[PDB]
Parts: sequence; structure tokens; C-alpha cells
Amino acid sequence: CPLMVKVLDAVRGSPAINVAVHVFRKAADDTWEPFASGKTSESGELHGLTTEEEFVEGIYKVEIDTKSYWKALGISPFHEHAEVVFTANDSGPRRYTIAALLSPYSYSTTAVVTNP
Amino acid sequence: CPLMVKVLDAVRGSPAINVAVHVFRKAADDTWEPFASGKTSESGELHGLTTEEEFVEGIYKVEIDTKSYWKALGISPFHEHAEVVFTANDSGPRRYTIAALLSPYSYSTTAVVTN
Amino acid sequence: CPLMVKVLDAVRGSPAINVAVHVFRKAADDTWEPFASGKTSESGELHGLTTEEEFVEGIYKVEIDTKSYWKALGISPFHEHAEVVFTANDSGPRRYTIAALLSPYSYSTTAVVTN
Amino acid sequence: CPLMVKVLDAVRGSPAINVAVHVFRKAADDTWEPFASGKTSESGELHGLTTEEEFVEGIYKVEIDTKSYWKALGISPFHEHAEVVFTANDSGPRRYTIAALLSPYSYSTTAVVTNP
Ligand SMILES: Cc1ccc(C(=O)c2ccc(O)c([N+](=O)[O-])c2)cc1
Ligand SMILES: Cc1ccc(C(=O)c2ccc(O)c([N+](=O)[O-])c2)cc1
Repeated sequence: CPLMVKVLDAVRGSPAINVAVHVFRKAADDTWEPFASGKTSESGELHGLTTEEEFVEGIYKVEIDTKSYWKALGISPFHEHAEVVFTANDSGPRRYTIAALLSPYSYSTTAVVTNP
Repeated sequence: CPLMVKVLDAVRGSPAINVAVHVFRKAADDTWEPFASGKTSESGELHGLTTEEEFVEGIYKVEIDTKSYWKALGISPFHEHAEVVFTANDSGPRRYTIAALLSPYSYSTTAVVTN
Repeated sequence: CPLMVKVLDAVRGSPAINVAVHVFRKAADDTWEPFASGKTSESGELHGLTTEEEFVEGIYKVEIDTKSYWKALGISPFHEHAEVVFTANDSGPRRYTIAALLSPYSYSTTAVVTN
Repeated sequence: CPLMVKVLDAVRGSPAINVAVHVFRKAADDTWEPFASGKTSESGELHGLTTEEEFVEGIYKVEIDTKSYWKALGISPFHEHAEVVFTANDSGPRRYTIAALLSPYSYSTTAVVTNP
């Protein structure tokens, strides 16, 4: 599994469960093509977005639907979503974990990149 | 000044100077229309982006060109840019500060919204 | 003003107002000696803690009383306080801003050190 | 394992390996008594600090030796250490993960608390 997303909730001190995530890849025409999507599990993790064969070099956007997450909890947050945009696999295949820590008016995101 | 952007560097413990910032406003057809832009000052701040008259309710995107910032320092970074997408709402307080704290493989962002 | 402390609230998107802040300086016997204290202003800032004459090189601790802040808002928080421990060094730039961004179960802190 | 520590490096986009961690517990005389210590593994994680029986209610301080970590890499950082101070187990036993994301002039820390 070459792309994993993990989301934490800084208000509750818990995994952020049921967070929708949409991944896009920049196409040759420079538009954002839908690539994969899913939701975080009870551990805050989202596995199985893609395969090593399909996850080719390119520019990818991971959109974490933070507003939908906070609104489903009956909280009015600031951001629409958190967007994480990066070039992947340009030095050969890597494994990427995109992590995010959410509050209603703030978030932080980090990447852990490993070479299998 | 209804919108200010502040950028900080977590590697050097300093303002992030001469960072390009582009602001867009979501149009009726869901595209992003250029709205305002500039470069951060020696204090890491970008003032003067817009006016109260122009900054109507709607969805805005602030794009911070972090990749060029790190490369100018001779550092290889992870992200293409940092993006902050939010709704401006007239019910809340009137002044928006979008702050970003940058590292090569991470960033955080907060909003400080005051009267 | 060689040392300033700024505190922000990530739940409400605001300065963290009336937060108690205590600064200590490490003594020769490794204990923490009271050095300066105050409460953050309506802007989330605490100015005036010390003077250039008094702020000599050494190890300092800034303790931010986050638990009382959250409880006054009716929120149950994780940490007893936030602590920032650092060395003041005359070789580096002269002005230190210690910034903290607070959530109930998390906080971040950065240093912005400038001339 | 009721207390785990995870540390990430925001400059390299990797686990922070070989980070020393010292845990203290406030004693009846209000001093900080040494409680447990260890170092992060190649995954950035530190397991096995304590046991459910020994990890009683109290106020605990987790000291993450960030300066020692950056200096071992030949980097001059700002902070001496990151200190995480919290009351544990006051509503019965819980499992705590203390996470930290490190940069030379900044860090963020979060807690994930679960009820077994
Ligand atoms: C159990 C666990 C806890 C924390 C993390 C983590 O990666 C993490 C910790 C603090 C953070 O501010 C961010 N972030 O996204 O910026 C990520 C990962 C796993
Ligand atoms: C108006 C203003 C807003 C933010 C900051 C700032 O320094 C800041 C911004 C984002 C952060 O995650 C942190 N932090 O403590 O980790 C600090 C400084 C000034």
C-alpha cells in the first residue's frame, strides 16, 4: 500500500473517524483527475486507496474533507478542506503516509516517505 | 485590511520572507478566479491584499508557494504549495489572519479571526 | 523587549486571552527560579516581561497555564500546562517570540528569533 | 502497553529514530520522580515504558530529548526538550499515545487517549 492517510482529532484526543478523503492526479491537460477516494476507519486510517502499479509518477492532491467531518459532529469549522499537493514517485516508487491533525480553526499535515 | 497572511519558517525560527502568495475567489462555475497576490515582507507578513468593499462573502483559496521558498534556500521540500481554503462569513468577526508555519515535509495553518 | 509570548486558540480561531504565563531561569543548582510573569492581553500577547539588561544567556522555561484557560471556557483539556524550555544565546538574533497554538488535546510551539 | 510515544521528523519526512525519552511522575512531596525511560525505534515509536499495574493515577511528565536528537544529527536546535505534562488514569485506566512532530525551531504534540 503505497499511499496511506491518517487523521487525528486534537479536540477529543482521538482518531478522526469517518473522514472522507478524495485523491486527484494532475492530467496531461493540467486538470485534476479523480484518482481514488475513501474514508478513515475507527483507527483514523485510510488504507487501500491505490496499488503500486496504478500509483505512477505525477502530481497528486489529497483532499481531506475536514468541513464535512466537523459538520457531521455538529461543529461549524473554518476551512473547507485540507489539501495536500505533492509530486510522487519521481525518484522511483515510494510509500507515502499523509497525516493530518485537525482542530476547528487549524490543522497541521506532515508526510512520512519511505523507500521499500 | 480584512485579510492578512503571515508565514513562518520552523527550520530557521524566522519569518518566511519573499514567499509568493496568491489568493483566489471561487466563481459561480466552481473555477478559481484570481483575486489578489503579493510576496511576504521581511516580517513574513503580506498586508494590503484587499479592501472591505471587495472582500465579499464566498469561498477563497490562499496558495502559498512553499516549494520555491525552500528551493531558494537550497532545501528539497515535499509539497508543491500550501493551500488554505475557507469561507468568508459576514456574521463572524471582520478581520482574517491566515497564518502558516512551514517545514520541508510539513506545514500547519490557523486562522485568527477578530474584530 | 527581548522576550514576547503569543498564545492562540485553535478551537475558536482567536487570540487566547487572559492566559497566565510564568517564566523561569535555570539556576546554578539546576532549580527553576521565578523570572517574570503576566497574563496575555486581548491580542493574545504578553509584552514587557523583561529587559535586555536582565535577559542574560542561560536556560529559560516559559510555562503557559493552558489547563485553566480551557476550564474557564468550560472545556476539559489534556495537559496540565504547556512548557517551552530553551537557551538564550547572545550570538543569535536578539528578539525572541515564543508562540503557542492551543487545542484541548494538542499544542504546538515555535520560536521566531529576529534582529 | 498503556503509554506509547511516537516521534516524527518534519525536516526529513521520516520517523525520528533514536530519540531519548524520560518519563517522570509527581511524588507526594511534589518532586518529579523518575518513572521510565527509553528511545524511539526505527519506526519512531517507543513501546514498553511501563505496565498497567505500575502506571497508576498521577501527574506524569514525558520529556522528549529533542536537543540531543538534533545535536546527534549535527543540527543546532532551539529547544532543550519537549515536555508533555498530564494527569493520567484519574477516571480509571486508559491507554495514552503521546505523539510529537519535530522541527529545529518548532514542535507540535498531541495525545490519543483510548479506553480498553
Ligand atoms: C498515533 C499517531 C500520532 C500522531 C501522528 C502524526 O503523524 C502527527 C503528529 C502531530 C502533528 O501535528 C501531525 N501533523 O499532521 O502535522 C502529525 C501519527 C500517529
Ligand atoms: C498573528 C500570528 C499568528 C501565528 C503566529 C505563529 O507564530 C504560529 C503559527 C502557526 C503555528 O502552528 C504556531 N505554533 O505555535 O506552532 C505559531 C504568529 C502571529
